[PDB]
Amino acid sequence: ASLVASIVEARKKRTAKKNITPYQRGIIRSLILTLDCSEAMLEKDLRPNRHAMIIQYAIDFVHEFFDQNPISQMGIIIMRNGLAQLVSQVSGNPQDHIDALKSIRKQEPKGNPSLQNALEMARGLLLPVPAHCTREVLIVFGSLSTTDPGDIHQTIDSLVSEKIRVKVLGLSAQVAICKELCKATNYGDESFYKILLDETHLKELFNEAVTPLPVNKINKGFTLVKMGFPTRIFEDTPTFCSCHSKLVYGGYFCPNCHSKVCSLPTVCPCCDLMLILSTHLARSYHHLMPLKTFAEVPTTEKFRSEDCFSCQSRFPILTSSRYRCEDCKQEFCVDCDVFIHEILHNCPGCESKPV
Amino acid sequence: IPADFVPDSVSGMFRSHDFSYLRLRPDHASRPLWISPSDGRIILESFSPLAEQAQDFLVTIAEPISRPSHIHEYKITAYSLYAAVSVGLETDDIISVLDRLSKVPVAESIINFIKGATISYGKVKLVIKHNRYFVETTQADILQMLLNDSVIGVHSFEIANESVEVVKKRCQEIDYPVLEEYDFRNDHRNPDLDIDLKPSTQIRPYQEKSLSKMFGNGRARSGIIVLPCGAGKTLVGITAACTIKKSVIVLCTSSVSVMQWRQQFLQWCTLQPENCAVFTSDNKEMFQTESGLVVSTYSMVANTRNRSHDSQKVMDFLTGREWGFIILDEVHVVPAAMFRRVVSTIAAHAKLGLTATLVREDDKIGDLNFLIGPKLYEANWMELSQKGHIANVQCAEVWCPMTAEFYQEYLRETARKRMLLYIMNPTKFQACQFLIQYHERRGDKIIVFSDNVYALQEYALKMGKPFIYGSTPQQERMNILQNFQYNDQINTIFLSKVGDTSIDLPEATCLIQISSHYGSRRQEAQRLGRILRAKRRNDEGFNAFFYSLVSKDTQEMYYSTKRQAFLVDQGYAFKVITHLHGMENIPNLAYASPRERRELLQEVLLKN
Amino acid sequence: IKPVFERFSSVIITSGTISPLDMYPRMLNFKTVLQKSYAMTLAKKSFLPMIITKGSDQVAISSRFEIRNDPSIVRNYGSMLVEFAKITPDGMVVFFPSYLYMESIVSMWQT
Ligand SMILES: [Mg+2]
Ligand SMILES: [Zn+2]
Ligand SMILES: [Zn+2]
Ligand SMILES: [Zn+2]
Ligand SMILES: [Zn+2]
Repeated sequence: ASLVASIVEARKKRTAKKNITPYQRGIIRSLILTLDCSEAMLEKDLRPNRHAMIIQYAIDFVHEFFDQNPISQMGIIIMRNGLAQLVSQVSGNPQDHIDALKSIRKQEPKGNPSLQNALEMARGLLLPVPAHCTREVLIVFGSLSTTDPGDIHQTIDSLVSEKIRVKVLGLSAQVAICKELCKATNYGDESFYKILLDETHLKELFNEAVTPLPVNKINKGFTLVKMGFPTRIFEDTPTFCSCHSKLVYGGYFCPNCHSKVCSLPTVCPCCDLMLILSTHLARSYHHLMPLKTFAEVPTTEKFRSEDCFSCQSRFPILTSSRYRCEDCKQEFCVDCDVFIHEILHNCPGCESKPV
Repeated sequence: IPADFVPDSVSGMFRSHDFSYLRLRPDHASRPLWISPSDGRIILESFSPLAEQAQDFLVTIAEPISRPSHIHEYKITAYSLYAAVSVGLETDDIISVLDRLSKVPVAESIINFIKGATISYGKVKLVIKHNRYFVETTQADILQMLLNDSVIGVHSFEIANESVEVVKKRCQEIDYPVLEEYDFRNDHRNPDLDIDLKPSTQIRPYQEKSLSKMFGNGRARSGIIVLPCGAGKTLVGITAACTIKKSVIVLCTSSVSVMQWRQQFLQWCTLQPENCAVFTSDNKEMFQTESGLVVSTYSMVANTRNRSHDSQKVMDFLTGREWGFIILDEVHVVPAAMFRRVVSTIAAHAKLGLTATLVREDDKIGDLNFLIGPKLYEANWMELSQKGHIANVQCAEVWCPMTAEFYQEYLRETARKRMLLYIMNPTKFQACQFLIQYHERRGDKIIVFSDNVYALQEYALKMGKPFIYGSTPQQERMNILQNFQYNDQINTIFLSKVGDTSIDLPEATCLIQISSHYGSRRQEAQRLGRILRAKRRNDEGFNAFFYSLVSKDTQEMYYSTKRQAFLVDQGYAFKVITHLHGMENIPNLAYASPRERRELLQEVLLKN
Repeated sequence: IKPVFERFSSVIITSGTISPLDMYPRMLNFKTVLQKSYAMTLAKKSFLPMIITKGSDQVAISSRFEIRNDPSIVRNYGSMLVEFAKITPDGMVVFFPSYLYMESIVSMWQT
């Protein structure tokens, strides 16, 4: 009787994903993850302790964020002992923040949090940020309270005025002030103050936070942006780099001012212009071109085919596991459905079918 | 054998052990039970269904031989089947449930064994009417056969109190066992004691199971209840007394235990300190109330060498009182010859036995069947360890490499002094010093156990922290105990056979053994139970630490193996450590220089 | 209530925590035309009542003024007060039966 429970669970899951929309979603991102390292995360209540798992999950989050969206800079400020401590400036290299987080590994989480100080200096760090960049902050929190020097509502008003959004991933339960932050910052939405139920749910939440977010019509910033593809050289001689001032065998060359750099996707240090590859911009095209869900045909009706169109395996036989791409009119197995919907980003049935 | 069972070429060492002649049921996936008919053993899976329902049934009708995490080795015994039918169970139901949950066909010998181990339950009973052991059986059919027996010499007749133990052994021998289920509600000949279960006491589930197994009919079934260290046996006895509401006497084998159980009893039951009169050489007062209690250890009833007249008056008073309930806490010592006068002296109806270990060197532990009765309940030790009712220990057995400095004299020493000569190794002193350093570095209270007072005091003096043994007076030992508990000057202490058992010292999560008995497993088991009742047995990431410094190149390895094998079979393993940690990182080592080693060698040569 | 009842007929007596209904016409000489309540037609559980009959050490607790200065009952009271304070996110209220009972027990937890 487990298949009926699985079916009704899949129905209640798919009721949320019935509506799939091609919203304009931010690509030039600006993501900040502040960390609290206080007495609360010293609890071993989840194995091994909250501090260790948020360290590991932040490592994964950095990797996933830079993989999916390499067109953003990442800054991390830790919270400790009534002080918020900047440990990671916004940068194109994830490895810097990886090393900073590795430093955060060995140190000891202790103290009390101050979202006022944390968000204030996060605002100040987010101040010299260009218009197209979408300023947004992830906040992790384990306390049920917050010691603060002054008002939080002035900070809330300033953050709303400066067009920065937040998303809170609280640990224990809901905190009303964090709900207020999420609602007021997020145009009244309640889809940003999220509480886990276990570590797997925390993993899923982090994966959810990886994704780009849609933007609002009223928050209109539709413009152009100057861009430059550089050229890579492979020279015999080591050559001084502009950024780190040291001898480099290879390195890309600046398209505009003909200097050289060491890493991409990065902006020029000399002509001060952003340099990318077409792979980097095409990386988010699945977000730009979403994929429709695939429908299982019912077991009662007559079937177009009895084996999987894509992976080429036999469909198993009570119910019918034939997920149909209505855009290509072909049914598929669950494994192929998962792979095409998540790993792949094209429908080979729609590739074979001519338009 | 449900087969021809032609002997296989690989069954040669399987001396009737190749158990593949059985026709395994296709329901072997669901059913958790095998039967081993060669030795009566039972093989039980810990990963197949019906085991949760069958666990209590297998405890009731069978004894476990070994219970690791994967496969429980049980064994049906006639003792366990008598315990089953005493709880209230029968052969046919046992056979039916066994075939219901058994992967294998039920063996003929096991069927016959359970058929034989069915008692005349209810036929043979005894009651006390005004301190008189009246053998009240339901029929004269019992009277005919019992008078047919030559030992004896509805209807009730007298058997003398010392003759009661002998005739109970005899009727167990002729398999006509007596049940002692007091109708304390129906009997009002004894003075009822107005003691109530306070709402401040609420009972653990396994303790409720222990009560209801011996309170199935509402009467108090008499026997043994074996519970681990710190399980709440005092709470179980308090609950039994409060639901019996009669005159009750409980004896434990320490005056410290007398003090602690008296305060426990006046704490968690509504009996009054007036009703409780404590008997010892401190004071021999009596309560004058119709109902109440008098507590003493077993010594003030056993002894007749140096007795006071007030002691004589008190033992006369307790002889006069016809009690309704008796509990012999730490029941492992009462079947000793100077201690088994309990039936001969005390007139008490219900006989319950609460202890941690149900093992000893000889077979006096089975005498409790005809002294107090069978085991009414036991709690599974690893189940309570995972439940947090008892602790989880990372025991680390330290194989100290033997120094030739002491071995050269140890080999030529005479036998009575070889022991004290190989206890005192300078390498062992070095290892103990760094271990104390390392666990005070970890911040653990450490208790050191030595079997010899001189070794205990030498280790204590080399530490610079005091010692407690059996010859130390009570006032000095409690002063040292409170100094250890509260004073930070006394970080560790040096305990002995007054610390091995019958005390409440659970703070020491770290324990280092430098010496022990020759082969007494119960002393080592009680030493393990000293830290098994530790307070932080419930917090996450906890593992208690047990250490045994044993000299190599001796028989002490086999001695420690013998002393530890019960705990290993329980589930408390003894891991191998020979090359220790931090052996030279410690700067100062006790008797490190060879001149210091020869110094201590000739110092102990002064005695050996 | 006699001037009220004999001056006005269209009088509605209702509340949220009146139980049993008949006890108020029992204590006051009046009668009503219909006596019924309303059940909570709830989709899912939203209120979780507990009856703490025993402390952390399985020790019962009561508010009786004789046993009022019991240190063990104090220990239990402060115990779950601390625990609920630690797990309570936003706002929690405490309701003792009497002010003197408070003043005693708060002064000695202050101790
Ligand atoms: Mg001792
Ligand atoms: Zn460079
Ligand atoms: Zn440039
Ligand atoms: Zn497929
Ligand atoms: Zn398609």
